Amino acid sequence: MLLFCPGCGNGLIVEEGQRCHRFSCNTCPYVHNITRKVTNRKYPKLKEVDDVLGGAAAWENVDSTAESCPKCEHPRAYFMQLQTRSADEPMTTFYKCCNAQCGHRWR
Amino acid sequence: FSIGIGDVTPGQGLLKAKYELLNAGYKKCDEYIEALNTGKLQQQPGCTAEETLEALIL
Ligand SMILES: [Zn+2]
Ligand SMILES: [Zn+2]
Repeated sequence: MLLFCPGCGNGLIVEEGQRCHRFSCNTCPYVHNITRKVTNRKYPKLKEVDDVLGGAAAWENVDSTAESCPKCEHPRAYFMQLQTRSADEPMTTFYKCCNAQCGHRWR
Repeated sequence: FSIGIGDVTPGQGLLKAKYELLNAGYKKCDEYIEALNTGKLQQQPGCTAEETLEALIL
């Protein structure tokens, strides 16, 4: 991330000093000792999973005492939650039922 | 051998069926628009959702 000097407002660079790594200006004496953990997360966009889950994928989210699907009232359905974009998104819930003489897609 | 305006004029059996077809097609198009904008639209494979809407409307 860009961080700028309170004095002159040039762009800081990271360098190493005699006790710590420092943010330092190139044109004025201002330096800032990195005393503790500092971070910057990108969170990029992941791949689309819409066609990845269709067609009997290797799902695993099913559990004992899981709810039956609301239409068929049988537990013959898988359900999963995934982030569709980056992992700061709250996970969405979705489910699909596949039974004899019964094909449907639900949300 | 001649052609006139009586030869391209539509009868009654067309003017009923055209009205029924336009009403049915515009209802199904409106339901697809509503299924995209404010709900779930079943995305066709290999494309975005708007291209699915374009394909269904065409
Ligand atoms: Zn500076
Ligand atoms: Zn089923």
